[PDB]
Amino acid sequence: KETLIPVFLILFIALVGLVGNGFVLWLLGFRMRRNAFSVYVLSLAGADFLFLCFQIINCLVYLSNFFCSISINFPSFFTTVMTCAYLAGLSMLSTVSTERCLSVLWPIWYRCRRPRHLSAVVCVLLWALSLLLSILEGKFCGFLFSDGDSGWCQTFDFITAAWLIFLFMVLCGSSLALLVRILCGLTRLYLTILLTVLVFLLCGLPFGIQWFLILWIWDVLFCHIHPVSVVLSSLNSSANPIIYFFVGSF
Amino acid sequence: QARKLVEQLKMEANIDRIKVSKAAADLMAYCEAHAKEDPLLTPVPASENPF
Amino acid sequence: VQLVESGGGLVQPGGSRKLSCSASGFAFSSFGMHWVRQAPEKGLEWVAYISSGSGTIYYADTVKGRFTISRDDPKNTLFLQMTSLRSEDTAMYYCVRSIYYYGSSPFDFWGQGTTLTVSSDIVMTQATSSVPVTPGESVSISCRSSKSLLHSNGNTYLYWFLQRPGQSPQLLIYRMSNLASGVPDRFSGSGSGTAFTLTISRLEAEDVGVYYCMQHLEYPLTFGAGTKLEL
Amino acid sequence: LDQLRQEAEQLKNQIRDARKACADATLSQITNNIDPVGRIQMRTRRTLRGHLAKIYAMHWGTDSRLLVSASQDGKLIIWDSYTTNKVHAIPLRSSWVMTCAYAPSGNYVACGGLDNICSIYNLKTREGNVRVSRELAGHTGYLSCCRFLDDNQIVTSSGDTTCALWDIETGQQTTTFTGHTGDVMSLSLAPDTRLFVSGACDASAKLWDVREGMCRQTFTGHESDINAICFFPNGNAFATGSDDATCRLFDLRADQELMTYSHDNIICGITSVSFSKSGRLLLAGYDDFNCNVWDALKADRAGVLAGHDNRVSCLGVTDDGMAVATGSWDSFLKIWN
Amino acid sequence: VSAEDKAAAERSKMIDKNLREDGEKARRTLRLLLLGADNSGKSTIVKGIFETKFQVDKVNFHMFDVGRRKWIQCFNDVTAIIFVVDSSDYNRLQEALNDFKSIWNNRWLRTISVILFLNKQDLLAEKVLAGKSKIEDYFPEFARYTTPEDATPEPGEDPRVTRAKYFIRKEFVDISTASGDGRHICYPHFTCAVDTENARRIFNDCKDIILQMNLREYNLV
Ligand SMILES: CN(C)[C@@H]1CCN(c2cc(-c3ccccc3)nc3ccnn23)C1
Repeated sequence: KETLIPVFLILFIALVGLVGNGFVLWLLGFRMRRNAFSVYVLSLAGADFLFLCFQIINCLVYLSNFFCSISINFPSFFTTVMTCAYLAGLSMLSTVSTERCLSVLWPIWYRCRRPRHLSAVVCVLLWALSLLLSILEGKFCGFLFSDGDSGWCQTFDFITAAWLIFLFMVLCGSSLALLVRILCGLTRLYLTILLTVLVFLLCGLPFGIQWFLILWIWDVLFCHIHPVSVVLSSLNSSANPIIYFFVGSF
Repeated sequence: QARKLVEQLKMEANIDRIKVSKAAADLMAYCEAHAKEDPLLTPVPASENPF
Repeated sequence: VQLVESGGGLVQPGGSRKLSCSASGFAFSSFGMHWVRQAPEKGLEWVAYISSGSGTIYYADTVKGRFTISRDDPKNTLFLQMTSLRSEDTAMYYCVRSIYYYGSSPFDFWGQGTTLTVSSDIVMTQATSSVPVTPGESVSISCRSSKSLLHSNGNTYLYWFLQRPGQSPQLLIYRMSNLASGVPDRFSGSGSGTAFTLTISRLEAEDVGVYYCMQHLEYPLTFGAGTKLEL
Repeated sequence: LDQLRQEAEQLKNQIRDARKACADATLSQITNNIDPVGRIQMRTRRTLRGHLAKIYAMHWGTDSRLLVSASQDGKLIIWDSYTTNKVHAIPLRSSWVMTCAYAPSGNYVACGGLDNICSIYNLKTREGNVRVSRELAGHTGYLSCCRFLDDNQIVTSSGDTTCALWDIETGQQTTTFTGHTGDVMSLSLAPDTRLFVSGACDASAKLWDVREGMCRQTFTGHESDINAICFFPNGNAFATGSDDATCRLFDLRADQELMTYSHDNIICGITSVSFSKSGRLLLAGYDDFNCNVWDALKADRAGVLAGHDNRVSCLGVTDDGMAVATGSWDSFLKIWN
Repeated sequence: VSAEDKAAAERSKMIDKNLREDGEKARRTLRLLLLGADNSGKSTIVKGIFETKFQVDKVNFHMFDVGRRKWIQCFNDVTAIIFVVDSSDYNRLQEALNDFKSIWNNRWLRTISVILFLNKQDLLAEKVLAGKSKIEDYFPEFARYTTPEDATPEPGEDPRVTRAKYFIRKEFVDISTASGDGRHICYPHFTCAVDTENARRIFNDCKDIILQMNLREYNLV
């Protein structure tokens, strides 16, 4: 009963986010053309949309079952789908950073000798791996129709945390290499790179770390750290499209 | 030389001219005669468009 | 243009044989090729089909599972492989070229033939079987079909061929109204659905033989029986 | 030379005075008491994909089903409009093309460009392929337009300030048409094929005779280059579009200008111009990526055609008036109805 | 669909396949347009249309010259324009500068870069060490110009030749940067008739052009 403000902030942020996601979907799906940068933006916008809708639905269940006596129960398939969206949305950012680094480092190869469908190929493959790990965790920890076991849940959670740290390492390394190469050879891109790394760190990793490691290793924690984390993750997902598409179009 | 220009202008300054009113009336009459034969002006139904 | 065929000869029942056809004179890789056979005294029957790019193959139901078709584009050859030969396979075999696009004229060139002796469907009929004619007259020939040959797009798929004594057949009319290249303007053809006629004006010698009509609306391809003109 | 220059000035003055005593009314007031047209909404019915570069020219065939298109990738394609099938694809010796044509009988096509030759391609023949029939050399500048009169005659315009008529079998020029001061950019033939008009970069258009080889009239009202030109279906008027951002209508029997088509928002150029089967609508293509439909008797806009992502370079109307075709620098073609 | 219509569709599909193969082959090569004047030494650099092909470091090039307000629109999607100038005929420098200004401000060429080649520099050295001709009788402002202080590179030549070279470089570059909005750049160079290192400068400059193009799409710059 000391969490109404957190839920209201979540509701407002999500309302702001879905509009931008939908407009981006409409423009890049029907109106505009598609280069190798637009494919990744479209996939990221889809993942963001899904995540924000499920945050909305959990907000609504909470407000209804509290402000009114009537309460409802939603199946756990939903938590698994939220996990899949979160992971895919984080992996598309690392893919974009690597593609930028390659374009600067080897420009003629990127412009002249590259397959024309590598973007779609990579998007599908990353979605597939994300969904595989999401379901495998959903079953072996009890969120699906079964009773869980301890070892399987712990093993899957720890490997997912390792995967997230790997994504951060890739982001940092590629951005470093780009910036070094541009120096040894000018303000707008410094701002772009710093903004990207900082926003990823301080608005994407909190929820993942808290949900997959901390509650295992370390009730004075959960009830005070879960909502702040979900707030910040919603903010990241809603602010991504302005950073990647609208500023691109003036 | 310039004799070419003067010979050309001499051949081009002596022809028969009719007034603007008659030419405008003729074009308008042509437009009114064939009005029921242009599909892009009067649309065709879906049973006779090849496209 | 030329098409020359080889193989042939006596074959014991149950044996095997391979027929080969070699082309010279045209762009072979953009044509689709058929095989058509003729009995010792009967009409013409269709056998198989291979497409440009080798992406489609069709067989008549009488030879499925025993015969196979293939082509070798760089050396310009067409093959047909026998297996489990019977006594109804005594015939003389032909090779035919055909090209498909808007305004085209399929079944243009027919090669000569090789002989081989071994020791539902749209049925369409030619009631007339013999007509005696004299030079300087006009004559009409009819064949009618079982189902209508007028597709929605407006084309009536019907073809007319002529076979002179001791020769290979040639094309006269394609799609019921059009006149082939090299054919004198005295031939003509018209008709409605399920009724077709061919009219010859100022008939001459070197215009006698047997006339066939074919349909090209759906596989298998089906021929008539044959009307012949005698002096 | 002073005497000759004075005579020339006097003659121009006499022409200008005689073409004023023959103007008593205006097309604007002769056509005031008629009902207008309405709003012409047209929708895309086909999109024809397959080119990988800019599109410069297109031409319809007389059967109203087939068309040919020229591209900077170095290829010509014959399309089937009803089904969007491809009938042929002809490789080119040069990739710098600026014109193409389709013969009235349907047996030949032509193309030419920045290499100073007009090539004729034989379409239907034995052997199954499409091969070159004749190459015509003799121009000293790039080719801009070519049109077929028959199966053995063709008219070409070039950037060396001249036009020529050819005999294909012999391969030689028959008549040379001279008189322009700058490059010639377009030409259009009359229905009876005994006259044609040419538009140039000296801001003038001339009307020629084909058999005699002379020049009968010259029309001067624009103030920059003329890029497109076309007859009225009647055979007694033509329309011209310029980089001035205006179109004009001229008459041959009164020898002057009747109407102008301008609007204060347009500041771009005009690339192509065509009429409709009735002579009531005028189609024009612009550099601002879209196309406009004008009323040819009241100087009013009747509609727009907005579907292209780059410059609109070519335009065309079918003989039976069922469709219009546009091609653009974004490598697509469209059919509207 | 009838039998013949299906056959027609299959033929159309094969035509598309060949078209795509040809396009992918054509994507590798890079195209250049060679402008210049007479007495520019234009035909001896990389030691209707006269074409020319060459490759450096496993990349293909394709160079065109035509022997202009109208046909210049065709060359709207080329990688670069190569402009060549004789830097010894002082009577005809102003023509070259005006020509460069015209080709720099064209409507259809607002995103195409230019590689300059100030050719015939040995004759310039001889004419500036001779003393029988004065650069300042044609451009008055040569009397009051001095070499940039800390940006004077040279391999062991005179100071006077350096002043004469840098003045002409400046004239062209300061036409270039007057009004270009930063969307296309000019790369200047000095060459003679015996220089063999001329196919490498084009390669480096083209690599830079493509780097800028890649940056603009990804919104980095
Ligand atoms: C996000 N993952 C899926 C959550 C994080 C917390 N968590 C968890 C699970 C279990 C458990 C062990 C065996 C069988 C069923 C459940 N026990 C504990 C004790 C403290 N946390 N916890 C799972």
